[PDB]
Amino acid sequence: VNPTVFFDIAVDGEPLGRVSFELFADKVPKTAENFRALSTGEKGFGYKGSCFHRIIPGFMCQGGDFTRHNGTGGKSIYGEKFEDENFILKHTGPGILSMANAGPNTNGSQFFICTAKTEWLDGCHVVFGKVKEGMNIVEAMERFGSRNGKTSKKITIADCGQLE
Repeated sequence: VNPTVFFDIAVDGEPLGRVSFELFADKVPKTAENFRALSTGEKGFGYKGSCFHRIIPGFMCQGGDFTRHNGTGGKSIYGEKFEDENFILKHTGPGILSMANAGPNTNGSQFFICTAKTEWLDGCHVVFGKVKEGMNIVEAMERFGSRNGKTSKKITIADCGQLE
């Protein structure tokens, strides 16, 4: 089966609740493996204790910068950066999990959770999963964001792992 991973989300260290994701290993196995390993922390680094640095209500929650905590950072399990695997999967609606980047072939650890259909990103950002449970937790998170993306409180991944 495709893997399932979870984040436990906290607001300034208070439990908010659990989000679980399906990873589309069947269509983007390299990109799915990256996010799975960073979620388990089996390699000794990954998402745990990292923040959603950029949240824009009605757009997306951006996270996964566990090096520099501000959108300049993050690293893949394959080195700093890796290639765009394909653009088969599209930004079809709320719950879509897609890679943030800084142009072609600059995939790291940074990702976003769509709270809308973001079709203008189709072909620019590799889609690799979707929210399975806790879309209400993502909707709560999205209320701590602003038009520029600054969060009014610290939104953290207190825990994460694989359920598969």
